[PDB]
Amino acid sequence: ASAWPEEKNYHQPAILNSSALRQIAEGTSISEMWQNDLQPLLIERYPGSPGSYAARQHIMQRIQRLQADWVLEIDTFLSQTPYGYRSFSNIISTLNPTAKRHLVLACHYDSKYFSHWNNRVFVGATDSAVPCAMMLELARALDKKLLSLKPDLSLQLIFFDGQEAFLHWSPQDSLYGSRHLAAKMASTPHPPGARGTSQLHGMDLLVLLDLIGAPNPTFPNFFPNSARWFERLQAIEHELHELGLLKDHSLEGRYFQNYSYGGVIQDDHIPFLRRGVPVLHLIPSPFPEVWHTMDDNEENLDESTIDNLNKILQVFVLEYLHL
Ligand SMILES: [Zn+2]
Repeated sequence: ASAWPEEKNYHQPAILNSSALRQIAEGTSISEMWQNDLQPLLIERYPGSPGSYAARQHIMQRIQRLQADWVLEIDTFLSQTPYGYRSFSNIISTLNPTAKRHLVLACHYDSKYFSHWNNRVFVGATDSAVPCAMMLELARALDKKLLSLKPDLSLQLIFFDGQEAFLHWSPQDSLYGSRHLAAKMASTPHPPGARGTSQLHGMDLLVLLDLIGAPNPTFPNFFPNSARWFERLQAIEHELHELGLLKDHSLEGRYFQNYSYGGVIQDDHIPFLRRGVPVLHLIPSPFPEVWHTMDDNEENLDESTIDNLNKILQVFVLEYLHL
């Protein structure tokens, strides 16, 4: 009876030195991400809409052009909603599908439904078009390094459909894609042929990005079982800052502060957290002032803050994977 599902408890990062940190800082391009990964997602894309289809095609195409050996799966399912039965499609992109362990980055790609109001359309720029584009830019920026994985540990990206309530949040109207995928992963043996371990036991850590892109985000350390990984984010931010590798950034206004949040925030990590998966929840508190308004748009995004977080996240992922 293997103790492999316990490895995540002892897993340590392989920390990058200054030279490698400068390399990662220089290897990501906020302007390329903006043009190639972000702008095509700044469209209406509530579940089942033509925009959902276009967003999903864009996400798959951007991953498909990369050199690393990504395996794309579309997880399509039905769920009851306030509007009756509807179809939803999660996007899962995985390196080394049979690898026992994966570090998982995720966000939601649907946008909240709103009827057009005075000709304005809701595009959820921070919620969560930016997180989607950050995951795509990370895949692009680290592509040569990720190609090398082609420690039975690899990387997986999940873009959830249906995170948003069709009305106002309720237990039955929200988290459609995550409630479904968590249940499916919980009931899927992993690695293939296993007798008693599931894909959820294989999830070393779920790093869920949400509501990113506004100025001065502050991310609290929500959970004690991922606190040491939150501390690594703080360390990475501090070192990139001291190396002069962040833009318009100060330690007094740092993003990862020493501070917990005891309350519960409803998001896509919930169905995973309640099945025992460790979560690093990269959602700011308080939420962007533009949250769920037509002003959550491109104009209100803070370019250098997103650039800075791309660097921190990319360093975190390489250190976790020992790349
Ligand atoms: Zn939202």
